[PDB]
Amino acid sequence: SGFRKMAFPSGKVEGCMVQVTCGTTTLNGLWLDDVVYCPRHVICTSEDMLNPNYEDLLIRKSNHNFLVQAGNVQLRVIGHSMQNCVLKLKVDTANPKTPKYKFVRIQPGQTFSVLACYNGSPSGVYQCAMRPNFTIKGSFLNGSCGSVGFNIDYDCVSFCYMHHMELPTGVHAGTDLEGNFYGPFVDRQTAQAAGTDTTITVNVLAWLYAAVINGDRWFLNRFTTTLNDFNLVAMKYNYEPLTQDHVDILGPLSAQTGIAVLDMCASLKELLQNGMNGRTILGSALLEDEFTPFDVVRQCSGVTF
Amino acid sequence: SGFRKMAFPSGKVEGCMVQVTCGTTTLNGLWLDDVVYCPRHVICTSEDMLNPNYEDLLIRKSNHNFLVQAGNVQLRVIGHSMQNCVLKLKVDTANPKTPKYKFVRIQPGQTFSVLACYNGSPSGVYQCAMRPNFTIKGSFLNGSCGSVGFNIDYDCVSFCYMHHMELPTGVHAGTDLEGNFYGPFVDRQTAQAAGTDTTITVNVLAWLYAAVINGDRWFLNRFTTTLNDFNLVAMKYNYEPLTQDHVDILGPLSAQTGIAVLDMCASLKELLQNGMNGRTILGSALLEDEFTPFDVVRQCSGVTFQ
Ligand SMILES: NC(=O)N1CC[C@@H](C(=O)Nc2cncc3ccccc23)c2cc(Cl)ccc21
Ligand SMILES: NC(=O)N1CC[C@@H](C(=O)Nc2cncc3ccccc23)c2cc(Cl)ccc21
Repeated sequence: SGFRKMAFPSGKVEGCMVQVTCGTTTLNGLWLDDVVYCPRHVICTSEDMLNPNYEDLLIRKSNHNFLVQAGNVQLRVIGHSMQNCVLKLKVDTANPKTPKYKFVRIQPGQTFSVLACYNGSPSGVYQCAMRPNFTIKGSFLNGSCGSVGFNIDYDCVSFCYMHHMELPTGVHAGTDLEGNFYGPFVDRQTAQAAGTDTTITVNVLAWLYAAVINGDRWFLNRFTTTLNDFNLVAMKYNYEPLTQDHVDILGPLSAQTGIAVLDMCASLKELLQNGMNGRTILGSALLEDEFTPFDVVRQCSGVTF
Repeated sequence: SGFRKMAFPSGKVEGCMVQVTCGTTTLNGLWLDDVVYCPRHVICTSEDMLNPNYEDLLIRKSNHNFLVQAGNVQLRVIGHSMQNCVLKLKVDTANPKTPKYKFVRIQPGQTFSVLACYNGSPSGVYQCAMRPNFTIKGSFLNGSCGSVGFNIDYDCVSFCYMHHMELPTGVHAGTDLEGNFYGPFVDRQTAQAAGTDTTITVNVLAWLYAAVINGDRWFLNRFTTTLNDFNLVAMKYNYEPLTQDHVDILGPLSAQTGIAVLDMCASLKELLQNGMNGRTILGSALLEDEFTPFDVVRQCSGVTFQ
């Protein structure tokens, strides 16, 4: 019993975190094999950030301008190249702690663990979701750039996020490990804002199933709904549209609890229209949307890594 | 910016998790140096659990009755002893991944990270608090026994909890790494129940200071309170009494925000009376009590968003 916002064990990623320094700027890097990946903005001064020409800033740098520190050991940079918004520093030593890994680009609504780092040293791990507006509500301070997001599938770490910046509302923006931003953001100090966010409907439904599995059923009702009538309600409450794919993905949870997906949608419709009436679900007075259907199945079955 | 329920990076603890098997029972063990620590109930059957005589069950065991598996490697047990509710299995190999560590017994209100494990394999990491009723609201399934709680301040792992059992309300009970249970619990299947739980007042105050540091002040008011009047109101909402130690502990956060501890207490009193009126504090519609003053200072900026 119990249901917690659970992150993947971070050990496989901790063994990849390094400190990258270029001039006065210090941030985090991910050392996999003989390459250190980090935000390309490590080569910018505060003035350069206003309007950077990264290829031009980079051409003025040599390998020795990049100081890479792995624990108390200095790695020597033997090459450098840029791929989108990530700088790839070729080093002379392959990381002996390199896990089995892949670079994957995730979709909004998908969750991942973040290993927050400062000066190449891991400070904490937390779970978050890629919001529909492509931001993450992370917890990051100055120096956290280069911290990464990941999932683990069996023994393979799938790196999906690298931290680049904080937006004016305190939410965060970053890229996949190929340097492509999630969202309409750029790595420059200019007017940028998170668009209006929405609630990840399939995740709220998954968490309602988790609540039922954990013995919380007060919100269940005798009613069902059509997918179109539910979607009319979702649009009204700034909830993401629910698709037939979402319904299919919730099939296993629907079988385990005996509550049809559209039957759980009728419960959600009622919660949106009336509130919780002083009650809580899994210790929360808000409808939680940062657990996917897979996260719920994994936590309610004890999958190991 | 942002405020998350943040766990310590679990790598240092992952390298210590092993699987311990005694007969038909399999659970997790913590391998530090040449010793594997695990719940003594690994030597019990379901039948034994009503009134087990651990000394009598243990005397019937030899070293080779304990199967310890570290990854795909079997460790050889060369000794065993019981210390309170923990079994200590001496093995022939010192764990090469043993971090710098200490065993610390925590007080209610303290937080820690839990690395939930099954069959000696880590499954997930989450942040927990020792409830005032000495239980933890964990996420644990059968096979999770032996999973540990810890803090990692200054590269040293302070192990503070080892999971032993789930109570009828779905909450969890365990011991420190010396095998002393937290709370009035025993490693017996008996009519045991968590006492009435309360809210960790000093932690709610800490999290209100975190909200002020991060830029939110909507809940502040022009009032103050005496410590005694605060406790008289707070106890009516099942909040733990706030002591002078808690007021002293909140000193640094009070200095950083410029809000006196008793002025933050007045805000808390008003929040208990009014609720949030559709508003949230750090993304929550409930008053959060699983962040200590130390956790807030660790996570939050040293510069308040004025
Ligand atoms: N506005 C500006 O010039 N900057 C700031 C530095 C960095 C930036 O957002 N880092 C930060 C990341 N996460 C948390 C922080 C919490 C406080 C401060 C910075 C934080 C950044 C990066 C890019 Cl790609 C663009 C702009 C900027
Ligand atoms: N009542 C009883 O016979 N048992 C059950 C087994 C074990 C026990 O609590 N394990 C479990 C631990 N954590 C989560 C679980 C979630 C579902 C099931 C078990 C779980 C246990 C241990 C002690 Cl010290 C005393 C009694 C018992």
